[PDB]
Parts: sequence; C-alpha cells; structure tokens
Amino acid sequence: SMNPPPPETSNPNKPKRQTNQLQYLLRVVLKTLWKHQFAWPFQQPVDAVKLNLPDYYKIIKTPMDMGTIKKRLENNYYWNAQECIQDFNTMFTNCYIYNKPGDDIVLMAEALEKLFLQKINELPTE
Ligand SMILES: Cc1cc(/N=N/c2ccc(S(=O)(=O)Nc3ccccn3)cc2)cc(C)c1O
Repeated sequence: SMNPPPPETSNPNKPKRQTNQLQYLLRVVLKTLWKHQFAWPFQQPVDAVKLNLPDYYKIIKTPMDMGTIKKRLENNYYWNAQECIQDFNTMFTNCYIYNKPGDDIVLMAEALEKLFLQKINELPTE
C-alpha cells in the first residue's frame, strides 16, 4: 500500500483568523511538545510505507500528527481553538487505537498527552 496523502494544511476557501488561544496553541503548546524527547513519533504523518505497517491506514481512518498541526497553525487554517485541540486529541487517540498498553510508543503518547493537557489548562481567555 501507498501512504495516504497528508491532511490538508491550507485552504483559501476556509476563513482565517488569529486569536489569543490560537497564538497560545502554536507558541506555547505546540512548541513545548515539539521539543520534547518523546516528540519524534509525532512530528510527521506515520510513514506506513517506510515503517512497513501495511495495516496502519486500514485501522486509522482519521490520521493526525504534530507536523500537520504546526503547519495548520502557521497557516491560520483553524478558526476555533477547539479545532486544533481536537487534532491533538485525534493524534493521541490514533496511537492508543493502533498500539497496545505498555508499548514504548504508548508510554510516550501518555507522557506527551499529560503535558498537552497541562498546557491547555492554561489557555488564555477568549
Ligand atoms: C505514531 C506512531 C509513529 C510511528 N513511528 N514513527 C517514527 C517517527 C520517526 C522515526 S525516525 O526514524 O525518523 N526518528 C527516530 C527514530 C527513533 C528514535 C528517535 N528518532 C521513526 C518512527 C509508529 C507508530 C506505530 C505510531 O503509532
């Protein structure tokens, strides 16, 4: 199997804005996660070809990753903070669906997700 195309990151037909929450999501949340020691599995789409995971996109129908999220933020692709938060949650969920408890990658996801949730608890006002 081929990899699916990556998620769209730009769309001139989708309205754009910058909000304090979206700024925080890029500058604090994304950037903090991105530099973490456990970020590497999550910095780009899962390359099921390169990793020889033929079933990955048979199981995961809503792929998402931080590279995509970063580009969406940088492109002002999101209108609502919740769209971005949802993308992060989808990314984590995919990991938990595909992988098993105690797998290194699941422990990595848990740790990154705990940091993510901590940071979104600090989202500034609307
Ligand atoms: C979310 C997710 C990621 C993944 N594999 N991801 C990668 C990402 C990057 C590399 S890397 O080889 O470019 N960089 C590395 C590889 C190992 C340690 C540090 N950096 C390898 C696997 C595999 C699975 C199932 C999965 O559910």
